[PDB]
Amino acid sequence: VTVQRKEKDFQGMLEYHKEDEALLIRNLVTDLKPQMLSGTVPCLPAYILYMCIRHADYTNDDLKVHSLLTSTINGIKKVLKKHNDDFEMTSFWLSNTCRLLHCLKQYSGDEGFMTQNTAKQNEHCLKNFDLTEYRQVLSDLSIQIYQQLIKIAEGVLQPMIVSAMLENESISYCLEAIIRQMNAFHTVMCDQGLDPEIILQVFKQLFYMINAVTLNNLLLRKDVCSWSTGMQLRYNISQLEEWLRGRNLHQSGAVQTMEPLIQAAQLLQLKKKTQEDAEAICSLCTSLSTQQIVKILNLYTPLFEERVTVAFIRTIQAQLQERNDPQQLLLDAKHMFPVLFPFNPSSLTMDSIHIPACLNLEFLNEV
Amino acid sequence: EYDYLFKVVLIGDSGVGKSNLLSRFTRNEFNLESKSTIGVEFATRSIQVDGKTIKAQIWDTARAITSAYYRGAVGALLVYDIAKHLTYENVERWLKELRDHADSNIVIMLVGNKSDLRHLRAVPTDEARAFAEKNGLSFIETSALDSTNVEAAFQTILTEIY
Ligand SMILES: Nc1nc2c(ncn2[C@@H]2O[C@H](COP(=O)(O)OP(=O)(O)O)[C@@H](O)[C@H]2O)c(=O)[nH]1
Ligand SMILES: [Mg+2]
Repeated sequence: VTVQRKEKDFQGMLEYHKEDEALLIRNLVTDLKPQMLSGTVPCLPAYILYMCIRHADYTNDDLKVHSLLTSTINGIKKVLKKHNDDFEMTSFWLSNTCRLLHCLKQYSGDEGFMTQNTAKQNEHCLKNFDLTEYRQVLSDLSIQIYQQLIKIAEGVLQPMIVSAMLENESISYCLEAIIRQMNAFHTVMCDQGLDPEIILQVFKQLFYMINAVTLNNLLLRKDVCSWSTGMQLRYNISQLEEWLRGRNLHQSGAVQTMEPLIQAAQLLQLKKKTQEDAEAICSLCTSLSTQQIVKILNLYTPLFEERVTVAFIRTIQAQLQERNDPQQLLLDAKHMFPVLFPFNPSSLTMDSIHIPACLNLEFLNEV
Repeated sequence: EYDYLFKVVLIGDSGVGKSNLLSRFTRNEFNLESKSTIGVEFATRSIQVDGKTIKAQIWDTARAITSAYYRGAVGALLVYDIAKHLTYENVERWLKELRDHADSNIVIMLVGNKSDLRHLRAVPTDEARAFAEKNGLSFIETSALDSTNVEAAFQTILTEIY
């Protein structure tokens, strides 16, 4: 005469009645300030969200799945749009979106993603629903958030680059100011548990920018080309390269993206008179185009010191004629490397995760 | 972040190991595959002296430039290769180039590198020690490759600058 319920211990699922879905989204996404998770594990919102999805799957409510994910995605997008300048917030949500996607793979039920699961984790996989397509959506969203992250970061650094790389003499913005800023970026991305492979690619991208912007500026300024600026320039790059080693980012590929600017700095110092000096420049400057090498030489301005002759420059143009260099003089400073998002399953267990009171999700029931 | 910054310069024939001495001291790395130095190269490392934080700014190298290279330098490592007697004969020339461009008060350290090459030794320690004493230079034999004495070399020269 009445369908009673079976008693069992917390299984790592979260239940809400369809009426509260708006509030869930508000307290967990829209109104969630990153600093409110000061002292918890990273990406808790991702885990919470997957616990709600498990329960939707458990009850075969395919409508509650679609509504939950669709409402979350729209929530995140709405947050990232209102905070399109905010590097913390963007990084926060890139972290949670990825971890959510990691949970949907690790707990997908597809053997291929579950090779690293513990017996107790395999229990918590989805039973009824194949959410491949939602993973594809979340994957897309993450590309977008990534691109907003690079924007914000480039937007902060760009005004600092030229003054910091060339003008300031160490041997208006100093090189230190750029390092303090990148430090702050690195520290946010770390404290929010953003995948290290993504932290690497972000700094690879920022450094390609520093390369491109500084080199373009060299290629448009006659006053700034000389051996003295080549020296300061090289020292400044070597100071950036040592920063990378200090934060363990020297394998990101960042160093490699600065090769052109390094060769421009060496070009500025090299002898440039004899046939010997011309063979060397062509041997060295493999990452500078013919036009760029030629351009830096025409702009070369001594401090007692002679200028680059026309015959010298025509001797160079002849040797590099054999190689087909691009017609564009300047680099694309806004070029964006396509990112590879890894899959990083965790060892956290759904049944040991409990929501802190500071999140205001008392209306979620632990099942 | 530091309290004093000391410019220290590396000089000596090519192939005697200046760049590997730099890479061994600043980042503890060494390459058997000699990569060319081009123009002036740099590297730094914060070292402790007294209760003071000194940033060792080491310069490295492959005419106006030659003065910018020595100007301001408060220390120098003059390096040769204990396995190649020619690089040691040349030390006199490098000494003259130094004394022409650097401050009289510069602290100078003769460094016989590649001490691991004992079986190939071309420059007896005693001769080189004598030369250094004679010309007021500090002296030490290092191996960038097995790292013997590299730390002590820079430590020593930085401690004599204060
Ligand atoms: N056996 C040995 N070889 C060394 C040592 N230091 C440097 N080398 C080698 O000497 C060559 C030239 O080194 P490098 O640092 O580029 O000489 P540099 O031109 O004075 O800077 C390289 O092949 C190194 O492998 C050492 O302590 N022992
Ligand atoms: Mg070298």
